[PDB]
Amino acid sequence: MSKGTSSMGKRQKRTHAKCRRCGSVSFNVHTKQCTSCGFGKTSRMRTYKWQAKCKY
Amino acid sequence: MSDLSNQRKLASKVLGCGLDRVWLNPEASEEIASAITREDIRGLIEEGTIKAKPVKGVSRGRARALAAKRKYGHCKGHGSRKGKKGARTPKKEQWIKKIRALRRRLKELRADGALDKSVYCRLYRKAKGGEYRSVSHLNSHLESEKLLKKE
Amino acid sequence: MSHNMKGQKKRLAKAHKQNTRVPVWVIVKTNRKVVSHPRRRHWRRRSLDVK
RNA sequence: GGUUUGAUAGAAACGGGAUGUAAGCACCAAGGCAACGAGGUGUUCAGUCCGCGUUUACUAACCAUUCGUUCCUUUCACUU
RNA sequence: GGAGAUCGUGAGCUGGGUUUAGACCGUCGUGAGACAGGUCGGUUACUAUCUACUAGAGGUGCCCGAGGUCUGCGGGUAAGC
RNA sequence: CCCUAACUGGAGUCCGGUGAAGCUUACAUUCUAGUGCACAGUCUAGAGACCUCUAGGGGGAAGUGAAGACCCCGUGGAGC
RNA sequence: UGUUCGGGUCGAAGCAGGGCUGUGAAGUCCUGUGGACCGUUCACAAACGAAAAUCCUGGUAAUAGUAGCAGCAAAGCAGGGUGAGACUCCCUGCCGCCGAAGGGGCCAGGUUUCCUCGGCAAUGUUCGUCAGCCGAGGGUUAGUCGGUCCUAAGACGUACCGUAAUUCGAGUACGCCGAAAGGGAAACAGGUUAAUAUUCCUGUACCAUUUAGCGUUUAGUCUGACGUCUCAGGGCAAGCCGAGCGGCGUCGUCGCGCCGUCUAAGCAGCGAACCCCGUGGAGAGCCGUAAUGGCGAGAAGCGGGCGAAUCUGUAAUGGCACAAGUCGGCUUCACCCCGGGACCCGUGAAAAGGACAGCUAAAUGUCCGUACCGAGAACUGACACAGGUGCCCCUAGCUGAAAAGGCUAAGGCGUGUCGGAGUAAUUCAGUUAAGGGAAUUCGGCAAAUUAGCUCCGUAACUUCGGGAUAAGGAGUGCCUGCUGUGUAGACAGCAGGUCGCAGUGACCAGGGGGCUCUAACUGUCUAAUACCAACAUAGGAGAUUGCAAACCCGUAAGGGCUAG
RNA sequence: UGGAGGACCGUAAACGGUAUUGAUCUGCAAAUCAUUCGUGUGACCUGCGUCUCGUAGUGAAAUGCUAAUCUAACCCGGCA
RNA sequence: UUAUGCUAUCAGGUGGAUGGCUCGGCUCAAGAGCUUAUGAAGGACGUGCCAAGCUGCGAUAAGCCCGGGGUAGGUGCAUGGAGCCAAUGAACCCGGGAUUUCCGAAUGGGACCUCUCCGUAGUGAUCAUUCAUGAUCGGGAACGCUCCGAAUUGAAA
Ligand SMILES: [Mg+2]
Ligand SMILES: [Mg+2]
Ligand SMILES: [Mg+2]
Ligand SMILES: [Mg+2]
Ligand SMILES: [Mg+2]
Ligand SMILES: [Mg+2]
Ligand SMILES: [Mg+2]
Ligand SMILES: [Mg+2]
Ligand SMILES: [Mg+2]
Ligand SMILES: [Mg+2]
Ligand SMILES: [Mg+2]
Ligand SMILES: [Mg+2]
Ligand SMILES: [Mg+2]
Ligand SMILES: [Mg+2]
Ligand SMILES: [Zn+2]
Repeated sequence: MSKGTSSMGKRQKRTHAKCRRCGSVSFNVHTKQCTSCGFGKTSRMRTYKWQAKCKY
Repeated sequence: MSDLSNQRKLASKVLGCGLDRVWLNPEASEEIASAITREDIRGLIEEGTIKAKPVKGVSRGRARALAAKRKYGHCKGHGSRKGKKGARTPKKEQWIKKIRALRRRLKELRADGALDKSVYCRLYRKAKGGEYRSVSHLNSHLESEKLLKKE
Repeated sequence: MSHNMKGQKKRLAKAHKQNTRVPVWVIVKTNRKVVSHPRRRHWRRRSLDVK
């Protein structure tokens, strides 16, 4: 259908479930990883230095 | 009289009829207003303050008489056909009934004994080939060409 | 009808219990300083992300 | 424009019109053992209808309010 | 008969041509591409604030109070060709 | 189409309830000519104009929507 | 800020308005408000002075009591209630809408919207005593319904190896997950609540695992387990007709019209086709099917065996106004069983489970879901949104080829949530129009004409298939009486009479022909300005490569093509 | 007799989107509605599941599509 | 009584500026500095007489036990009703213990299922020894060490 409100009626599925380790709704049900804390990918918790300004 | 929609729904569930098919008596509004349980509604139905209006069907007498006339052979002219021939009588059914009748008649003529094997085989394949259009037609040819062993 | 497991139903029950008007005695005791909480919603609005 | 000192609007009856001969009843009807029978003829220029007229007070035009005094003050020629 | 009025007139209309994105033919270019050449296709937004005009009303001004009948300062006309 | 006419339903017109948004420096009852960055309701000289309200189609406010898509410029970009 | 001198509840800062001073930035005083802090000399500092940035944040005008509350489904009126208050809430009568969807069942999704009572500030395009709104309380019960169990595409984990290194990377081995529409052990009827019911209660059943007793394998096969089209046979829910019985309606005349006349699983019995076996002896030919066909490598016929849906009895006493409750017949899809044929340069899943050795008895059968909506108001698009998800699966009578269009049942609604009044222009969508008939316009755009079925007749051209519904003509209603085919349902045909301007009388339902350009055709395409001559295609041709190949991905380990 | 075909007609079943250059254009709608149309037994339409993605994917090829964004997506950082 | 209006001031509405106050923020200096398989940080769910949020706590659940300090009231943010506790020394503060649901390094198997399967009550993976046992895994504001490693920008290109 149209790219606007006509194709937004098929919006009945879900792509992210709820994570066990952090409780945030960011668990990818296809790749089986949490996109916020990294659960499923690793035993460590996801942190990147680009999640904040260079502190200078 | 007050909001009696609740008793309407309850009576419909108890009776099983549709909502608009329930008839709440308009002089007994005070007494119906106190009915709040299924037991009370059953008591009310027994006393006659409630009931179900009869269903009005679709009458069929006119179509019935028309069907009788058509069954006699009338009211079916060219001006009433509106579907292609074949939609009114598929050709395969016509062939099936024709050939089954012809074969049963030939089989019974063989069975009783007035038709030997040779002429039976010839007539069987001939009717398969489509040279007789009806049982009377076949009987006419049998009684003309003498192939039956009647005595 | 969204067949749920035990945990999903548990979280749904909690999110149901959070829709409550603040108790009247709380409003009396705090002298009309607490009159609402940020957990109030309505079912036909923004969907909750509990599940 | 009219308003009882009245035909302004409506009802009733009649004139002038529109359509096309109402329902029931009687006789006939191709036929059918019968039951039934599309339909025709008579009662019947019939029935139905009129955002037109005439006659006729039969019902309704009744009952009232308001301006033509600055308003209170006796800043009044009023009036208890 | 010929001209003018933002080559009068798209908050009146139309969309044929030109002037987007697609493609074909010819000629250029090694090529991406181009033609000032041809051909087919291709969205026309707005509830009128102010003023102007066309008609209809309510006031106030002149005035004894009210009503009636007129005059005519002016305006218009093609009323006929 | 010559050449338009009557009729039907929904809006509009009138009354009750509910109830927004977009243009807006200020003033503003205008018309003609000139002048002026050469396309003025506001300047110069004339001509007109009693005020308020309703309806109506859009002549004008170089009407509103929008830091031009056409052309040029930038020792600005991107793709090929 | 350092320092000197002070003011204030006998009223500080701040705010509104005034008097005087200074060229000015500004200072000081007075009056009203206010209720606790504020200055000054000499110096020093700075997050130090706003009218403008299509400036930022907050508040608030005009527009304006204006647009909208119409277009696809034009719906309400009378009488009686409740209430402070009634076009809008409730009951009855009339009049209406959908009726192959606006009804019923449910996935995903929602998450309490479900039921009762009490309210109306806000929400509801108006009001409201109403409510999917606001407050309080209540509601979901399983060995048999699902998940759970098996595996498909395909994921994930551990190890091995690579990488400077990992949370990174292909493969191999071992595991483990992946379907609420694939496979699958087992339950039906009735009652009960305000809201739950194959779950609770009554009755009648059934299936597994363990323990005990009584016996035993064949253990290797079968099943689960399979495409598209087409057709015969049997059965059945729905549907229809006749007779009797019980109700309701109509009743100006007649005597018709409608509703009901019910009964589950389980258990016991029977078996149509295909197939297997014993006889049989058929050809200058016999036996069959809707059709294909079969036969001395053994037909017809005659016997026996394995073998379906459904049907018969019981369960049969439950429900019904304990009112009747008895019988026959026709048809039957869109559902079940069984068998045949055709087609493929397409061949149309796997595993758990089940069957073959079980019988009797008691005990056990944990866990999770279960309310309600499933959409023109419960989902998604910011909305009580004319879109989309779901038209996903089902549906009665007449007309008719029909699930089309029209008219009605059952069921759901008068909420595709503003009313009154009836009088201008203009506007959206329709009905009709004398005479002419494209003269309009870039252009027959737009609208009109034709339209069903039967019969007759049918051109140029042609790849011989077509063109073709070519073109062009005639018939069609109703009544009376019949004939033919067929087991029947039904279908086909005839003779006479007769009405109207008109007989597919409404609904539905092609206008046709000729000459050119272009692409062979069916197909694809710029979601939201381009459905075309563009892309694709079958057909034609060329090139590389003999597999540790050609071509390509990776840093590597290793891979795609390649089960070739 | 038989029942083949990227055959024919045709549903507001389903999928698509020609023309009106109609309605709406602060809309019912950040692409819908009405009539008129094209395919409708197949190179068909479709539910659920699973895989392929940023100098990369997918594309019967338009620079189309990759969450209202595509001649190189989006979030944060270099970045004041 | 001149309507619709224009200018100025006053009274009131709406609104929340100014002033005064401030258990908050920010910067500098001095100290102090690891924790977890004896199950951490973080999360989900539960827990109160009337209890929705936050805070605390964990089926012993705004909490239990012991020692010291403290002395007459207590029941968190949050002075409401009704109750209870406390001179057997409470509340509160300092030190030490106990209980400590499920997920999570998460570790018997499995997660679009924070629960579920077999219960064989569970040493998950990699390692060292005498083979009793022991070690590593996650978190931490910045600081520390090793390895891999751009472009905008400047040069007025
Ligand atoms: Mg997009
Ligand atoms: Mg840093
Ligand atoms: Mg103009
Ligand atoms: Mg330069
Ligand atoms: Mg300012
Ligand atoms: Mg209907
Ligand atoms: Mg309201
Ligand atoms: Mg599984
Ligand atoms: Mg109206
Ligand atoms: Mg083509
Ligand atoms: Mg091509
Ligand atoms: Mg078609
Ligand atoms: Mg940036
Ligand atoms: Mg440079
Ligand atoms: Zn997480």
